[PDB]
Parts: sequence; C-alpha cells; structure tokens
Amino acid sequence: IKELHVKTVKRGENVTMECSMSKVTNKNNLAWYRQSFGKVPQYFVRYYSSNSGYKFAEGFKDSRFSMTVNDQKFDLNIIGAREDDGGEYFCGEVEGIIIKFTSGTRLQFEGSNEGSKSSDGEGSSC
Amino acid sequence: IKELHVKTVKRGENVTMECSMSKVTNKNNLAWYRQSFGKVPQYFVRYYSSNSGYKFAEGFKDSRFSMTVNDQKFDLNIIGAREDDGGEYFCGEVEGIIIKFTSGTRLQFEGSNEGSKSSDGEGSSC
Repeated sequence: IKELHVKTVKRGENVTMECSMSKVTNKNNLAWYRQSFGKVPQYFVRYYSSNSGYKFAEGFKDSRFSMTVNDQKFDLNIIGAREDDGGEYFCGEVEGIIIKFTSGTRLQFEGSNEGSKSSDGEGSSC
Repeated sequence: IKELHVKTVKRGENVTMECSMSKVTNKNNLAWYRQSFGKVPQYFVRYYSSNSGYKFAEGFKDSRFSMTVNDQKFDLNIIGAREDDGGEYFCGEVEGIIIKFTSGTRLQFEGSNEGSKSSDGEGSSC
C-alpha cells in the first residue's frame, strides 16, 4: 500500500508531482484530484486527447498550474508556489466503479524561518 | 468546496462515519476510501445489492468494521477505535470518469499524548 511522496518547500519555488503512464490504462479516465488540508478531495485536472494533453476541472482558475504529459508522464507543475497550494495530491484512474490512485503527493510548504522582527521565537522544531 | 468532519476520538470509542444517501445519483457507484495519514487513499468498501447492502474491499478483513446501509444511510462504523484506525475517510461516487466525494471525516485520537510520565517538558500548547 504505497506511500505519498513528501515534498517540502517554500514561497516562489516550482514543483512537479510525477504520475506515470507506465502501467496506466484508459487515459481518459486518468486524473489528478487536489485535496487541500481538512477538505474533501476534488477532481482537479484530467487527461485530454490534445497537444498539451490535459484540461483543468471547470471550476478552475490558475495560470500557475500546468502539466507535462506525453507517453511516459502525467505530471502536474506549479510556478511559484504560494502556500494554499499546500495539500495532498493523488492521481488515479477511475476504472470499473472504483478509482485506484496509482500515486499522489503531499506538498507542505514553508517550514519557516523569515527575517527577524515580528513575532514569538523559540526556534524551532521542539 | 466541502470540509471534513473532524472527529477527535478516545481509544476504545465506537465511531460512526456519515455519508448521505441523500444526494447521490446512483448508488451502484458509491464507495468509501481510507487514506492512512501520508499514504495514498484506498477503495475500502462499496455499496452492494445485498441484505447488509455492502461488501468490503477484497484486500480487507477486520471484524471491527461495518456499515449501516439502508434507505437513508451509507454509514461507516468502527467498534473499539484504535490508533491505527486513524486517517481520513471519504465517500464518493464514480460518475463517468470522475469520482465525486460527497463528504468524509478526519478521524484522530484521543486526543493525546494520553498519559502522564509523558514528557521531555513544557506547558502548553500551542
């Protein structure tokens, strides 16, 4: 039962969550579904017989997101990396009346450590 | 976008988790998954034209687990919640090539450091 790839960084980066293709099946039932923290996972963007090769869910505005898709890949990408990006991401192919997430990813941002003037202290990592 | 039920719970508690029949489309396509923290989520138990009207994932045996499946309910029950029942559970139903998660619950425990001779030190917190 596979582990969610854990991947920390911070504001401005760019980050790539790699789902494979690769033992994948009916492309058209292939997805990502974004899960922000404490919410319920929604479908987010799907594969799409075209050049780029995807389409984001209708409910959805953000130039920052895209994917490299081709025969091997089905990766999301984000340019610069805000923080409410913070979430889990699973990529799954609905097949049957079941979806079998063949991967996804946790991306948690800052850590943190941000230029001394305002606030509490004590590091850390207690 | 629809939030998790946070359900903080005592080691030994019996827990039920709610999905509403009230608002599917087709109950032939509506199931639970369970993502153990920082794993990938997993088809877990689905709906079934049966007396009990459900049937567990083929990878799955645990007598604790059951469902209250009727006209109103698609209800996930746990006898003697223990620690590693923790995680996140969602209910959702496949619809074409998408699944749609109608709800789910972030079960957590205890809610503790349950104990006394815990502790390196502190108050708080947090």
